[PDB]
Amino acid sequence: LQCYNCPNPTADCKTAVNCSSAFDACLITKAGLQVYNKCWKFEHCNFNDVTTRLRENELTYYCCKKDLCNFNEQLEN
Amino acid sequence: LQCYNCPNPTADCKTAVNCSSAFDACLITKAGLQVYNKCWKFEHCNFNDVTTRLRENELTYYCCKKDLCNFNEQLEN
Amino acid sequence: NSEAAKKALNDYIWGLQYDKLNILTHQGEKLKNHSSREAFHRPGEYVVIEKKKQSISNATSKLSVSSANDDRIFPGALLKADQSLLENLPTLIPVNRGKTTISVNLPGLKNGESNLTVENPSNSTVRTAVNNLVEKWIQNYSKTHAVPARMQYESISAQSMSQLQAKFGADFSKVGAPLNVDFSSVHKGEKQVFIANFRQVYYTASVDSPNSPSALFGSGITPTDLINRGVNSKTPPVYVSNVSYGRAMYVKFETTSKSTKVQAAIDAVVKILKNTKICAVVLGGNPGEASKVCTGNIDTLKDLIQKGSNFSAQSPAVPISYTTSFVKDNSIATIQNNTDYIETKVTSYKDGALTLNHDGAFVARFYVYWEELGHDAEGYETIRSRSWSGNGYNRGAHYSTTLRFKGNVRNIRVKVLGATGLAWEPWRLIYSKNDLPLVPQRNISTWGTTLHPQFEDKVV
Amino acid sequence: NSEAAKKALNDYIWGLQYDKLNILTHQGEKLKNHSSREAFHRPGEYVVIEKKKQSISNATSKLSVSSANDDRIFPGALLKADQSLLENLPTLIPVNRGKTTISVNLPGLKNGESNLTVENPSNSTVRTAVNNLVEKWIQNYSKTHAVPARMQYESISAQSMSQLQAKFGADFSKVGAPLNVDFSSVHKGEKQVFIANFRQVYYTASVDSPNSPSALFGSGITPTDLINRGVNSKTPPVYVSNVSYGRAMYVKFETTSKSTKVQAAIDAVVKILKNTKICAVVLGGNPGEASKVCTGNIDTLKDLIQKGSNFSAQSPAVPISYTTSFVKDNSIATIQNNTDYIETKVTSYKDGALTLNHDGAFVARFYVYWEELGHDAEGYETIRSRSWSGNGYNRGAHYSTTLRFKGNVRNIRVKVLGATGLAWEPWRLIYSKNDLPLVPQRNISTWGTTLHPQFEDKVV
Ligand SMILES: [Cu+2]
Ligand SMILES: [Cu+2]
Ligand SMILES: [Cu+2]
Ligand SMILES: [Cu+2]
Ligand SMILES: [Zn+2]
Ligand SMILES: [Zn+2]
Ligand SMILES: [Zn+2]
Ligand SMILES: [Zn+2]
Ligand SMILES: [Zn+2]
Ligand SMILES: [Zn+2]
Ligand SMILES: [Zn+2]
Ligand SMILES: [Zn+2]
Ligand SMILES: [Zn+2]
Ligand SMILES: [Zn+2]
Ligand SMILES: [Zn+2]
Ligand SMILES: [Zn+2]
Ligand SMILES: [Zn+2]
Ligand SMILES: [Zn+2]
Repeated sequence: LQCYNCPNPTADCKTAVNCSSAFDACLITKAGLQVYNKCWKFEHCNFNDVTTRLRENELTYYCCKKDLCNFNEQLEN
Repeated sequence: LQCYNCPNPTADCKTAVNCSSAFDACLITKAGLQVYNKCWKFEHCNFNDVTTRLRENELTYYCCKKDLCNFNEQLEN
Repeated sequence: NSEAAKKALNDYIWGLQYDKLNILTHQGEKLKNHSSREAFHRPGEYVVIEKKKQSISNATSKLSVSSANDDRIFPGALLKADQSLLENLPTLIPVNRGKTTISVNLPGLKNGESNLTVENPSNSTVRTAVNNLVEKWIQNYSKTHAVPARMQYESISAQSMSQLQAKFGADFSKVGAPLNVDFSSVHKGEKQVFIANFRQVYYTASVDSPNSPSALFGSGITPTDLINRGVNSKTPPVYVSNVSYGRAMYVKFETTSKSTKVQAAIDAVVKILKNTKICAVVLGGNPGEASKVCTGNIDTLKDLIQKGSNFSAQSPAVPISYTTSFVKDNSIATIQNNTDYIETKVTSYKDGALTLNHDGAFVARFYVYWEELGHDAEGYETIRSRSWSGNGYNRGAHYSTTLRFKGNVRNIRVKVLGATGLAWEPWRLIYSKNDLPLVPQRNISTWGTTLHPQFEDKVV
Repeated sequence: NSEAAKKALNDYIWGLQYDKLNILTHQGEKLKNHSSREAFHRPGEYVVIEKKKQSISNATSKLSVSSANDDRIFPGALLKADQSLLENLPTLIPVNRGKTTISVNLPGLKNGESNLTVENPSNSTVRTAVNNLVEKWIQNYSKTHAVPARMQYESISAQSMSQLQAKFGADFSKVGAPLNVDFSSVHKGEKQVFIANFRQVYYTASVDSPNSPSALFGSGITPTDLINRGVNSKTPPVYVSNVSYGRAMYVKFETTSKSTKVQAAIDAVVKILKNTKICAVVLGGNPGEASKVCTGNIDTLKDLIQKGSNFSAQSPAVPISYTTSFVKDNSIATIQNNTDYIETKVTSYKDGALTLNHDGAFVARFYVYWEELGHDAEGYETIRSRSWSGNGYNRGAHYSTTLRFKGNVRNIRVKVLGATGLAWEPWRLIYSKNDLPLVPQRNISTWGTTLHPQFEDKVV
């Protein structure tokens, strides 16, 4: 189970990372002009837990369990 | 045991022929402006038998037992 | 060891010595500075037609992709920096290649989607791969991502074919043939000609610097292999580091007009004399054809331009230019075109007129002098002084005359005298002036009385 | 079946349709027929310099091997009949090839010794093989078999670079650059320029027609393979069927002289004005150099030629030309070069003189008329009649005068009258003649008595 995972908001995350055992899902988020690509827990793919942890006020997000599924064009700016 | 063998005087005999069992040598002859390349008996590699059989009056000739040894540049015009 | 082989090849490329920025130099005509002057008169003007040697030096890294070399240009292609390149008909080095990574910069290709890898790169496979990616982009992102064109514009006043080859590449005498450049018209100076090149780029395919020169060749290519094939200091290797895709066109402008801002006019419509019929040679665009369009009219060209200002996103765009880099240090390779050519320069000296008007209540005398440029029987230039046959004659109750000079006259001198009635000084110089330019129309008018004469020298 | 694959490929080549003898056509300048006339006078002659459009059509099957394409020409090489070929920078079709048989026609190679077979033909291997054979011939037969040169000679009067490209190939603007063609000199007509190409052939390497088109490709090359690589009716395949080895050179001839048989002079020294300095660009020969030699002198060129009239037989000779054949029907491929160019033609009209001599014992009257070609202020041509100011005046105890006319005079008319002493007919026409050409020197002399006057009109 591998996801595009980057430590900071990148406008183009190319790093394919094997997620650990804590995470079981791929998250991608668009919040303003920024993009996020992270390994994520499916239990926390909700607006309240995503906004607060990423310290963002408004966003759209997408969670999936397929390999390398959290790519930027899953959302539409 | 193969020799350049041609049925008639050619200025450039390219035909490599396996000689039969009657012949055991390769003959080449220059007689005037003509060249001869034949399978030959070693017992008959002499001026008298070569001139008469080829119906030539003057010639130089060469006999050898190595394969494809009766080539035109063995003699010098 | 498979790593000593890498060092051998890398050592061989790095061991080549060449002038990195003069090895690619095209030399057109070399000419002695022979001059020439034709001169003649026609209604209203004295025309002088002067021929002089002139040089042009143009440097360029973006070479053109024509139909003659499209089968040969592709991201990552290995080429010899030699005469073939200067001619824009480069040569593929015939040798196994290494795996090539290409990046296409179309919008919406994020993460890794913008990158290809071809393990046996050739013109067939790399194109097939680049097209697959562009088409995949058309199918997934073209309807929510617009692709505007990046315009690159260049223009020049046409003087000679060798001059145009230096500006646009030796390639040009073939590509720009359908323009049918009226070169008879320029040596007589009856009209001006401007060739412009328009390049609208929608996207590029590029290659990043490989880790080492050996990465561009097969794992088994040896310094001997390159030495056998003529790859050395005379003709070092380059690789296509970038290909620009889009639409390109050449446009011709035949202007009868004699204006000067003719170019600034052309340069300004690309976003004032709407004379000049236009001739366009479009290279690319929709397959449904229209390779050549002509003539103008005015801004059907302007319509032709905007037609390709956005990527229609129906098919992959056409290759229109490429860039090469030296394998040695991955620096961009610049081609330098130099040539001497004969520039024809027409100069018009307009005719002029001088009017003498006497309306004063006194007798006047006019004197008119001027210089005159001419030729003798042998055709050599001559400068001579002249005099009006009317000089000195008594004039006028209502006397008036107009002197019409051809353009080859210059430095007019004028004097005006009037009768005073004084026995001790019968004539007085009312007015005099030298070094007068030949303006279209000049009046020397005198009026008044004997005691108080008046005059005016007026340019109308 | 491995024989159905053969038919597929043979069917594809034979299925191509193209104009077998117009597909290879180079088109230089296309020009409108714009004319021009300069005219002026100088000591002794009235020179007229006329410019006119002219065309040249040259067909050729023997293309030149330069350093720009030597890495690419070799017996059996597969090339695309396309723009690259017309430019003489052909393109190797990148595809596996079949086994190629080559024959070298050096003297003494008898039976089978004159034949090579290369299983993976390339520029490296075929050359390495051809050289091995030539060197083997040097070691075994060169000292008892002489190899004279077969001379091929071509020459032309230089007028324009595009004109010379048509005559010698688009290649020429690069190969013939060290000649530094004085093109400034020809438009003034102060001297003539002739470029000649000398090709001394010592031996050839040739390829016989393969059994079928498929034999030229790898056993596994497929019609698709050729379609993917652009091999089709637009650009059908050719193969190098013959390469000539030896020595070649270009020679320039700058002649101040105005003679006509200048070329017949040049054409005759190759086995009469020894003016003109010479400039040679030798292509090949001994490695010890001498790429360019100049100037003349006279027949150090003649020495330069004979120096390579026999194959020195120290190293394999240099490739200097090649011939291609269509893969479809093995017929020789002819390239056709056409171009329009401006031919400058100078015409000199020599001055002349007319002498009148009166030595008769009677009074004489001379009348001289002529026509005169000239221009007006606008430069337009004019024809006008003229008269000698001496017409009609009584002449002579020992009267003589010489009339000197510029070359632009023509159709002289002369009359001579003498006093008779008769009251009823005082003057009689001794002589009269019209339409007299302007010869260098003409005498009208009269002598004798009143009753028996004499005259003579003599061209000196
Ligand atoms: Cu480019
Ligand atoms: Cu004008
Ligand atoms: Cu040839
Ligand atoms: Cu002359
Ligand atoms: Zn969490
Ligand atoms: Zn016998
Ligand atoms: Zn002048
Ligand atoms: Zn006029
Ligand atoms: Zn005027
Ligand atoms: Zn997007
Ligand atoms: Zn060139
Ligand atoms: Zn009045
Ligand atoms: Zn004239
Ligand atoms: Zn004169
Ligand atoms: Zn004279
Ligand atoms: Zn011999
Ligand atoms: Zn050309
Ligand atoms: Zn006397």
